[PDB]
Amino acid sequence: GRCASSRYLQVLGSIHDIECGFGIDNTLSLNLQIFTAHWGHLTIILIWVSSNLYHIASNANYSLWVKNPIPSMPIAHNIWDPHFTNSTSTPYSHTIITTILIAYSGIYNQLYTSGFNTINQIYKTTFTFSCLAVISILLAKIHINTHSELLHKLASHTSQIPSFFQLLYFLDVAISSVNIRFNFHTGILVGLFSIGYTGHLLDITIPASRAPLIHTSPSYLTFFGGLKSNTSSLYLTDIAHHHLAIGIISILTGHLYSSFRAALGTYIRDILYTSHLTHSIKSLHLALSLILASCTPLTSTTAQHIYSLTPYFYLSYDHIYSTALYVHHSYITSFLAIASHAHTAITLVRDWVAPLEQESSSKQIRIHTHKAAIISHLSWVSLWLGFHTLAVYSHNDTCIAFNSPSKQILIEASNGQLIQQASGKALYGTINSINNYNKSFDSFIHPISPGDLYVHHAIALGLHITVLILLKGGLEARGSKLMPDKMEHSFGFSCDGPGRGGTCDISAWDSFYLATFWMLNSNAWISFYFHYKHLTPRQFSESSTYLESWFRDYLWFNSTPLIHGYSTLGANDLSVQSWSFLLTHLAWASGFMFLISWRGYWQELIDIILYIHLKTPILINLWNGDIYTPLALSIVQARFIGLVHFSTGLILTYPPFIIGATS
Amino acid sequence: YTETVADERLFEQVYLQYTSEYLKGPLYWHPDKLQGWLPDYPGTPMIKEGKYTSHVIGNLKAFSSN
Amino acid sequence: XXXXXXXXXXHPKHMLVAGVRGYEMEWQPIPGDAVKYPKPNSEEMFKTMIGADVETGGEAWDPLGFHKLFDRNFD
Amino acid sequence: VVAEAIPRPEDLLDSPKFPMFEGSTGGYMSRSTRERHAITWTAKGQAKFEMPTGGFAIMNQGENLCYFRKKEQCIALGKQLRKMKIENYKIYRLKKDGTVIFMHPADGVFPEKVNKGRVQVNGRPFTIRGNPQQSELKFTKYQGKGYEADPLTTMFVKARVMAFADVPNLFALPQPNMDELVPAEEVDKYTRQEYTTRMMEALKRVQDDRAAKAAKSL
Amino acid sequence: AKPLEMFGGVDIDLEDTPAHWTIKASPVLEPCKDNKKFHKKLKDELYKVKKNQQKFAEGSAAYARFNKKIKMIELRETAYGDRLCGKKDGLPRTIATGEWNVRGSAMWPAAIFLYIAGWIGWAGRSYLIRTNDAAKEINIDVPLAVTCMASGFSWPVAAWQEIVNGEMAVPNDQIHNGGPWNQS
Amino acid sequence: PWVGPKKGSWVKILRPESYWFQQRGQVVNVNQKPEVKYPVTVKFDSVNYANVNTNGYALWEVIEAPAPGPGEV
Amino acid sequence: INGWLRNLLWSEASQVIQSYALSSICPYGFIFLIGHFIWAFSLMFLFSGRAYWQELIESILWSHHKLKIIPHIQPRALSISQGRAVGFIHYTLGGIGSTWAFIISRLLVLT
Ligand code: CLA
Ligand code: CLA
Ligand code: CLA
Ligand code: CLA
Ligand SMILES: CC1=C(/C=C/C(C)=C/C=C/C(C)=C/C=C/C=C(C)/C=C/C=C(C)/C=C/C2=C(C)CCCC2(C)C)C(C)(C)CCC1
Ligand SMILES: CC1=C(C/C=C(\C)CCC[C@H](C)CCC[C@H](C)CCCC(C)C)C(=O)c2ccccc2C1=O
Ligand SMILES: CC1=C(C/C=C(\C)CCC[C@H](C)CCC[C@H](C)CCCC(C)C)C(=O)c2ccccc2C1=O
Repeated sequence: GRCASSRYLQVLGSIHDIECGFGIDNTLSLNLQIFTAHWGHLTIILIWVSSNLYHIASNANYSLWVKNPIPSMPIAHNIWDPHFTNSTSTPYSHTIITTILIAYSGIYNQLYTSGFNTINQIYKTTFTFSCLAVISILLAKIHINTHSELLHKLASHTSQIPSFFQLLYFLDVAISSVNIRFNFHTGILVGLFSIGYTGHLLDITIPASRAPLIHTSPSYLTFFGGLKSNTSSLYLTDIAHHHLAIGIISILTGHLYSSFRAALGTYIRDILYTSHLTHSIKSLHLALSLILASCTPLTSTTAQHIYSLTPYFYLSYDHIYSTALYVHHSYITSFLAIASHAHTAITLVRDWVAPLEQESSSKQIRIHTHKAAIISHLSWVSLWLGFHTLAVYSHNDTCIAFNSPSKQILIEASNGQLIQQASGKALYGTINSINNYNKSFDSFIHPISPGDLYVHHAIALGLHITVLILLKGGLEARGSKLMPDKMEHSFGFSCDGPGRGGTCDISAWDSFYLATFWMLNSNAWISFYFHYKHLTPRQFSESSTYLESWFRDYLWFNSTPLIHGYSTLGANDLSVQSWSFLLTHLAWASGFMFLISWRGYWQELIDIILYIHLKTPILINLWNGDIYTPLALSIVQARFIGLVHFSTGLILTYPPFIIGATS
Repeated sequence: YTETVADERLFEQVYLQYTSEYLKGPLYWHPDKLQGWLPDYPGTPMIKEGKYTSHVIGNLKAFSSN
Repeated sequence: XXXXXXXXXXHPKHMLVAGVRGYEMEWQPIPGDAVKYPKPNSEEMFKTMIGADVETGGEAWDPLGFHKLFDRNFD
Repeated sequence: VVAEAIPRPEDLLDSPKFPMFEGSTGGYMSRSTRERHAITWTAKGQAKFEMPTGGFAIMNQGENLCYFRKKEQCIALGKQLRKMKIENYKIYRLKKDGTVIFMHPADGVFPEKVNKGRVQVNGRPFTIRGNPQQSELKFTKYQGKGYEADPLTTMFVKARVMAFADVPNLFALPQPNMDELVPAEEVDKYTRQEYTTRMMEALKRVQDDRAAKAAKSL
Repeated sequence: AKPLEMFGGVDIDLEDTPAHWTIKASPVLEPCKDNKKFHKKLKDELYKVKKNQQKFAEGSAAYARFNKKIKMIELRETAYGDRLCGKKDGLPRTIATGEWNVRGSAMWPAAIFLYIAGWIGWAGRSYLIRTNDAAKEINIDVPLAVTCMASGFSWPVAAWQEIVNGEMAVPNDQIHNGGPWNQS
Repeated sequence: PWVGPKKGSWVKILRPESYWFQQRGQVVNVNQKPEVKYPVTVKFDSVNYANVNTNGYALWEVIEAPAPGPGEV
Repeated sequence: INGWLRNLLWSEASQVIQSYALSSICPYGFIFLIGHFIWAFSLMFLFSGRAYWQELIESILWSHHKLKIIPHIQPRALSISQGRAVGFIHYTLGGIGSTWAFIISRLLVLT
């Protein structure tokens, strides 16, 4: 016997699930594979950085954008596509000149702020980052060899006593050690990296931004505030001082755990054992979940503070950079946030040992004892938020459709206004006690209106429901009342049969699949809020309390330039935006059939098609189907493929709209 | 004599009661019993008698309460 | 006559609650706070505590039953 | 039980045992499949029935014989026949070489009727909840198959779960002395039974040292 | 130093007095009867409705109904005058600070709804407790149902007296906690 | 000598994977054969997802709880 | 396809989208919005299985049993076939309402 066509999907669904590998027999192999994969991924990141730097160096106009950044537009890379018109000139080129694309990433402001002035510096930087990619791959090879050499040194290893087998658990102490990793991460990788970047700023960035000054004196460490007037960005001296302070704090903190000597520092196990934790820190899924849950606030605050307090030169002067960066980082942090819950569920399925029935000692145990209370209260708050946001929006829509704008229910956002007032009083007290006052903070505090209150309630509803689905999946991954053996099965499995009431979407993976739709919807709400307030603050402040305003004055109204891109009147430089808009609509709708239509129909359809192929004159004498038997996609594969189509469509439909509306 | 289900359950209880005591001892050597895992570090017991032992406060264990 | 169930085939019941140690362990050693194993006695000791007087009845005056909430904590 | 001599369906064209059936495209796909399942039965009257592969059929008053690609179709037809009070039907799997394997009434007694000599295969001597946790059997014989564990392993991991909750009374495993142990494997003292005595004395020394160290500030 | 320009348009109170804790002291808001946007919006409402009215005959019933609508609009204009609206929208606001003594406050609707919602829930719970059967849920015992519905008015006292006397909640060891998460 | 709870006596279910875990149900009958592993038969007012209101439990999974009472499972 | 998107679903939807406070066509704009809501609401039934909803209902039923509120008609999630039927009905109803409003409001304005 052999396999069917579903082998490809089955293999690719766990192609990186190194725990599911067949040759892997021990944590040594798993940890070494993960470490080597980390090295390869770092190489990929470095090559990507070098790629962007090269294309800015070669197929771009950094040397000219740096001179007049406010009205100029950067170039991403050239367009070489043989499908364009070999005659005339495309709307993306100045007549006979080559074809170009406008960069919406923001690397131009990054390099300008960091101190780049010439193309030659960018070329040297590209070369150095390619060198670093080589170094990373060679480090991967080095560590593979060192661990294989330890394994070979077990050919000259014996304790002369039966305790020699204890060495089995310490072979991967290089990777699995936690105290040393925490100490050196928090100290070196955070604090000293910040201190080195402060040195970079003081040596290059501040010297290459103003007239020549003293030999990088300590007057380069200022405490001004935000939004230097000329470049509309944070003071580079303030940034250097901030990185210096963070570096000092994290360097001091990095001396906490017992890393290299047994006589200094406290152990993480003893820290947890005397607190409300003591979790299984040897689980890789648990660590991954709680560090993905750490990159999530970091990325969300990155999205918030790149816009609110623009740190790069002339970044606020670009109407497309500011929206694209915020939306990108919001989507990245939403993905990481749902990742944290997905891997928490995988941790509970795979890497969690629980007491017999009643020992309420582990934190997961105490959570599982009253998990029903958690889920019931999360459902209650989700229901309240949904009911009272949709109902008030419906009131506003109905009363404004009935020619009565004054009959709306507009709750003044008093709590957010109080927080803003307190923060503004603090900031104004800071500013008034300065001999160099009249500072600006850009959008750190923004006008808050009833529309803001309603949108914040909608966002809270989305977050609550996403957390509800993910938390329910995590807590009932090991067993629910409907299926009280769920931890005997895989993390993702089809169903439990039509009996016992019917059990579609019962696995924890199915809970993740359901929660990804809500993650996408909440992110869409957040992005729509930001983009609408960005396009017209006045119209958002007044007419955003009724959903018809969102439907008309934002979606229908702002989609005018994009659809007009390519038509029977000529093309604009938004032609790619409109074409990708339609393509992403097609991708989004194509995944509906993988979600709505389920397997058996298609399996019968595939049986009919296979009947045809085994009935066609020439095919039957070459291919009997016994080798790679065509079969319909399995249930979990179908749900995942539909989810991928839906996610791709929903995500990639937005950047064309952003570019058409802002540019 | 035939092995009733009650006798099998009795053997289950005897086996579990004996083995759960045996595995705590120095003769089971499971990776969950390593240092940094569940058991306390050898010379530094943290919690005994349901009270924080003096070794919790680290280098301050020799300090007087006053 | 009902035969006594042997300890081998007895039951664990649910006398072991979240406020007490489980099968065999010790609870976390919290510093000055709610310590030790709680037992329901608030209302009963409230009927022996002094303070009730003739201004409002003469027995333990507690409408709103704020004394009893400790006894309810278990429920 | 004696297996019949069910011939290969490609060599028994026009047999008197074949019931009168309409014939459809649902039959087994020749030119691509060589494994066929055959079901035979003896009827009393030519009662019409439904073929599992589409189309109706009329049995024969004597012997009957049908060929199908899948055992499921044969079992479906067997249930349909048994609803008509027709027992004594046998289902055979035909290998490509023509080997006849007797499948459905394997011991001659239908599986819903208790027959002596059978043993509970894939039986587990506890409630379904008694299966060991998947997390406990990582990188063992049952890495992701906790429901396949033998009951002894389930009891062993249950006892381990019971033990590894009384943290204060656990025994921390001593750290190996890598630098001064670890000679070449040829450098060993043999004396295996003495090695356990060395284990005993070394662990006694470790425990005594730990007790002495603990009795300093505790 | 002009907090309006410092913070990109938004203005700060800059004063720490208890008299500004009320919503009426907010500089974002303004009484509706002296707000330009309020006047313009309701004048536009009157103008649109009047322009619709002139399209019909003078003696028709539609003309009278439009006169009634105009009177309703003017009554709405004069009734919302004391309600607070923003200095830029003209749309009156709802106060959700627990003021209890302002026009458009959310305290009175909150109190009324909470009372009647607790009444509904208490009546349903009482009926379910007094009819511990599935047959009584499909074929409602109407006399008992209306008895519980009328009896639900004293819910804020009866419910609390049940809470403190251990007759509302049930210990977790008497209801199904949920799916098993362990055994081995 | 009778073994297990009496007939018609309420018992609280201690089987963790049972649909009626920590619920209560009347004892229909208790099988007196010592060879039977799950002799106690209990019937419940609330059916599970298979629309079955009765099940057989082990001798160590029923604790002889009192009557349910008003509005209590 | 861009022609259909721009000159039919966008340019000819100006009548329905800008139909608030306009005497004849207010309900058509509102029903356009409601049809969008119902069509999107159908997707909850179309994309999800009943086991997740059954488990959520059990979690809520825990809180109901906590306060001695026992529905003896036991709450069960919709059957698989019923979930599909509800999803299909809401999908078609919402989409039909969207088209209905879109065509009728435009033809009433133009005429
Ligand atoms: C827009 C979304 C979308 C799309 C594209 C399809 C497409 C299809 N569906 Mg489908 N379906 C959908 C949504 C969609 N469905 C939804 C929401 C449901 C609800 C459950 C269904 C339910 C459904 C059922 C129940 C059935 C179908 C069937 C079909 C197929 C018949 C049409 C066909 O063969 O045309 C060809 C496919 C196309 C997409 C046409 C365009 C092809 C492109 C433009 C040309 C080639 C591109 C080029 C090669 C680029 C190469 C790729 C690149 C990587 C190089 C087809 C694959 C039927 C079927 O399979 O029977 C034959 C069928 O039975 N669908
Ligand atoms: C589930 C309930 C719930 C949730 C999750 C939120 C969530 C949120 N609210 Mg909010 N709010 C709620 C109910 C809720 N609200 C109710 C009932 C009111 C009264 C109408 C308000 C009035 C309100 C205002 C005025 C503002 C917010 C704001 C916010 C956001 C910032 C957090 C904050 O300060 O909230 C405060 C925390 C709460 C309100 C939690 C209270 C939860 C209780 C249980 C709700 C029921 C209370 C009850 C009705 C009181 C009755 C009194 C009666 C006996 C007299 C956040 C998204 C701010 C915002 O978004 O500004 C940009 C803001 O300015 N809320
Ligand atoms: C006797 C009626 C009754 C009572 C007292 C409760 C009480 C409760 N429900 Mg609830 N519920 C009910 C009926 C009831 N429910 C019905 C019929 C449904 C099906 C739609 C639900 C669905 C439901 C969900 C999905 C959730 C609750 C939750 C809750 C709790 C928080 C309060 C809440 O969310 O209310 C809001 C209640 C609703 C949104 C449901 C609608 C209310 C119905 C229509 C009232 C029906 C009353 C009945 C007709 C009275 C008839 C009396 C007559 C026969 C004499 C609380 C314990 C939440 C929870 O567990 O958090 C702790 C939660 O997430 N309920
Ligand atoms: C968030 C964005 C968003 C979303 C999700 C929706 C969602 C929806 N809109 Mg919509 N809309 C939006 C924004 C949005 N709208 C905006 C901003 C406008 C501008 C006012 C409109 C204007 C609008 C109109 C005018 C119409 C919709 C319709 C629809 C519904 C389509 C449902 C369906 O099954 O289509 C299935 C999709 C189709 C059957 C194809 C129709 C669309 C294409 C372009 C037609 C091209 C046909 C062409 C010959 C090729 C066809 C291929 C063939 C094999 C099918 C759905 C409720 C339509 C509706 O009610 O149902 C169609 C409708 O009449 N909307
Ligand atoms: C995904 C993956 C990976 C990877 C990644 C990477 C890293 C990639 C890369 C890529 C690349 C990196 C590519 C490249 C390419 C290149 C080329 C293709 C080149 C060519 C060149 C040449 C050919 C040269 C020539 C010459 C010479 C020879 C010398 C002199 C000069 C001249 C020019 C003449 C890993 C590992 C993680 C694993 C998994 C998979
Ligand atoms: C359309 C659809 C199919 C049919 C899709 C199938 C059978 C796979 C379609 C594959 C497309 C046609 C690409 C085929 C791949 C190319 C032949 C390239 C081969 C690459 C390999 C060599 C790796 C299902 O099987 C299915 C199953 C369960 C729920 C929903 C659905 C569903 O909606
Ligand atoms: C949400 C959902 C449920 C839960 C939804 C249920 C149980 C619907 C029943 C709730 C009440 C009884 C519906 C009654 C009507 C509403 C309360 C109000 C509708 C009208 C308002 C606008 C007033 C399922 O059971 C289900 C099953 C299979 C596939 C998908 C799903 C699914 O998506």
